[PDB]
Amino acid sequence: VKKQCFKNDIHKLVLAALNRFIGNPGIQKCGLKVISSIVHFPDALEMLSLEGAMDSVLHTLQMYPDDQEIQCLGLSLIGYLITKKNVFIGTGHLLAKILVSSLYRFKDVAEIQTKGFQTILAILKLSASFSKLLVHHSFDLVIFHQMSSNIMEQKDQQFLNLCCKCFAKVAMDDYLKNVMLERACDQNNSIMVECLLLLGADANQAKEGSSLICQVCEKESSPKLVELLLNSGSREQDVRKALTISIGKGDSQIISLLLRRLALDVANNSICLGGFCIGKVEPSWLGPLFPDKTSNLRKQTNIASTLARMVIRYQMKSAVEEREYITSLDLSANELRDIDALSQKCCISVHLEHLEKLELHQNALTSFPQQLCETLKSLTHLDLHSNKFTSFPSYLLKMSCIANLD
Amino acid sequence: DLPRNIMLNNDELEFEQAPEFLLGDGSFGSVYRAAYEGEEVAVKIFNKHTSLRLLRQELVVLCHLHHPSLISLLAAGIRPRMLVMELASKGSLDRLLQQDKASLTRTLQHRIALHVADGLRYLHSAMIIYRDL
Amino acid sequence: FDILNSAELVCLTRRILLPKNVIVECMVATHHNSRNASIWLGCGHTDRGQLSFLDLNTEGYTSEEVADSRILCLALVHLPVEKESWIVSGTQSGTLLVINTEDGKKRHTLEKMTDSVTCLYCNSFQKNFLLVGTADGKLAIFEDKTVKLKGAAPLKILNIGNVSTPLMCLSESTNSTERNVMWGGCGTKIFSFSNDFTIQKLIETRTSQLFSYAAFSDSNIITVVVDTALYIAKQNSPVVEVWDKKTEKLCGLIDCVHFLREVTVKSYSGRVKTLCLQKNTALWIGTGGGHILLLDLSTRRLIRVIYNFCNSVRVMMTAQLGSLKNVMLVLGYNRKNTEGTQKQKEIQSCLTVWDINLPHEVQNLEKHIEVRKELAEKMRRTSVE
Ligand SMILES: Nc1ncnc2c1ncn2[C@@H]1O[C@H](COP(=O)(O)OP(=O)(O)OP(=O)(O)O)[C@@H](O)[C@H]1O
Repeated sequence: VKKQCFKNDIHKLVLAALNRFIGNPGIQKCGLKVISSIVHFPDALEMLSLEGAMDSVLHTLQMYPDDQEIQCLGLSLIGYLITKKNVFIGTGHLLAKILVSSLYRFKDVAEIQTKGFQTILAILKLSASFSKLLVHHSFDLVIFHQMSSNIMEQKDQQFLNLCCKCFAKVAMDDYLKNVMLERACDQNNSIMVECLLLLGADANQAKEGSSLICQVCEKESSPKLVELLLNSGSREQDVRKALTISIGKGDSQIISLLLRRLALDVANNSICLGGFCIGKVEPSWLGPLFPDKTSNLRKQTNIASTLARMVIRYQMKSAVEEREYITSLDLSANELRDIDALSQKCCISVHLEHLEKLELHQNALTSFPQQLCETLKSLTHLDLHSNKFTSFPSYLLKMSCIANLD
Repeated sequence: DLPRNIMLNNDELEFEQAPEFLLGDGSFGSVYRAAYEGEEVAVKIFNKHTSLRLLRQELVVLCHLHHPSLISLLAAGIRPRMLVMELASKGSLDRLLQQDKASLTRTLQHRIALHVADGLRYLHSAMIIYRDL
Repeated sequence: FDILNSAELVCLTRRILLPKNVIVECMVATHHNSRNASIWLGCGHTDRGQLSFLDLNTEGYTSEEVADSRILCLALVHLPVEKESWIVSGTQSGTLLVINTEDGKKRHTLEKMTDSVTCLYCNSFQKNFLLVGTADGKLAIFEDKTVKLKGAAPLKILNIGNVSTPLMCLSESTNSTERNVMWGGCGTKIFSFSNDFTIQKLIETRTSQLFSYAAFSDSNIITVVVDTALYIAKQNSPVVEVWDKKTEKLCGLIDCVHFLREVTVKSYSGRVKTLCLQKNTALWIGTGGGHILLLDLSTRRLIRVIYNFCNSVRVMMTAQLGSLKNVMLVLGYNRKNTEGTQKQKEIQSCLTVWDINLPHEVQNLEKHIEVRKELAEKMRRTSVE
């Protein structure tokens, strides 16, 4: 019966009906439904490809962006009638454009996203070059939002596995990984940058973006995003440039997180804040640099690790199938016309009675404050020369235990 | 030892040696109309009792000196030892003097004399004598 | 007057309209310069390759279906011994048919490549080689003298890239008769080779230093022409890259959209679907929007933009017909919207014939106009006084 129906030229008639008549969306819904029923017939594929149904489906999707049923049926269909000819020699830009646009416009509809990602995986099964096109036409937004939402909203293991498989096949090339990493660093998307770093995507990819840490610091980023870049590979010069930029746009947390790598030696409980020519010092900037053992490490962002493990698993499957107070506070080359900020009570005054040495030579200080020298109760090595002093304070000797005053 | 833009491509040379295509005689060779790279050109072929010295005597002026009053060389071969130069639209001055002595307005005569004098002055300023005018 | 004030009207010698609804993908010219001025066309309107013969002096179109899959590229081989002439075809399936230019009953296939054959460029280094570029980044070097055999094997199957990277960018060098290095293109990488068949250079191009036009700079290479540098065009790329053959870096980046902006005002899909380079005068860019860009090869100048004759330029190449050379065969797809607005299949493939002197006449004609204008002004002034 199916063969007789096919021989009756049903496909030609239905394609002509739904192609010649681009208005009246009801006939479009009926035609997409009829084609969807047609495709799973034994002989459907060859005649459907010869008639050129694919162009009709793509045009239908173009003229009806806002309707839901047309988009769902078309996205389910596209993967069904896709062939190697349709993506021949790497050409498939209208496909990627329509798929990404449809997925982005309807981001919350689970069925539309499921059909679209199944279609995308089916296309990637044919030609791997298509992924490049997807990356070009902003597939990143859809991928990232879906991977965030699926974990945040109801958990679907099959849908998450599909998304991770698509992401793994997209991230085969190192250049594609770099592009996705840069675009994810442009947005405040710290949840996934950890995953991308785990996959690869070295953080020293300077192509007019200069230093990633610096550029992400410019666009008012979250501290956890800067932390991921700092923990991974980052050149010292770029970190210092980011420090200068963050000094320009004064933010306590980013400055503290940068100084945590630039100048801190927890092994020898020492701060080496030397030649980093910061024009001023504030209690908030070097507050978190103190140990604060009461605060403890917290690992709640296991999502990135699980996603990276699943992506790596899919990639390899495809490959095989075919006290301790820190006491050395140093501020020497800093252009410091005043250190009055440390005088006021803050979190610094909680840990300054143990400093046990301080370096302030080669600056522009004058008249070392009374409150600060009355705060430090164990400063046993205080050197401060090449400053613009004009009279000996004579209250520096009121400290509890001081030696080697210079 | 010459610029590489003057070497013949025998695949692009439609040349037919015949008395019907003869344009004129020369000092030691004869010139025939032909086609080179899809354009009407003139091919000068030398004689059996000749040598490379005559070809290099042609080339010492045709390959190093460029002027609006001197004929332009398009190619110069070695295996049959021919030259490929421009084609004058209106022919030699002998035909004009003998057959067509009616278009020789005094302006045309003055222009011809001036152009020949300019060519001679260029040749003589370029350390080269002509000896056959 | 404005219609007659154009060089497009002086140097467009012939215009041929092919039969209704035919999609021809590649063309070659039967060019022995004395045998028969004609064109061979590879149709692609159906998924079964058709070879068609176009007699130019009679405008006679004769098609013939011989290939299971659509023909991608064509090449003409002329063996001077015994005055042998043959034409070789490259099908999407992977086969390689060889049929005589004169005889019509000389069909004989060859080795079936792994995948589609994207180039068949043939040239002589001396020895003549018929270079077969498979769609898997594989240049299967073949011997011209071996085309007589009914089925054979490539002399040296070179490998340039994986299946993901296609090799579809064969070319040669016409400067100083340097018929030694034939700069090609595999995927997004430019490769070079000599008669030693050793890769002297394999340069990566997918990275753009500016990283702004990298959207158009991360596509497969489609055409390369070399006179003093490298000219690179890519799929859906409004940019063309002028790369240095010594420092191996991007010297220049010419924007086709920048030159088209003057004529469009009166998402720009101004792609570069083909590119041809005239000897020493100008550069002929063929756009996917139906425009033709004549650029001054000297440094940068735009000689002219030609439009309102096609909807999309497909194949641009230089031929010689009937002892009258200097004819830039241009094939375009005139797709009238009479059938419908859904891009219904009503496509006239127009094979127009130009004269590559065209970059010259532009200046000539404009100078003419300027002189006449001046004369007019002078006369009017003499009228006033
Ligand atoms: N109508 C014509 N069209 C073209 N050439 C003509 C015509 N009439 C005569 N000729 C001849 O064609 C030749 C064109 O000049 P050309 O550049 O070939 O000079 P040439 O061969 O170097 O000269 P010469 O014979 O004095 O050595 C001349 O010999 C000229 O007499």
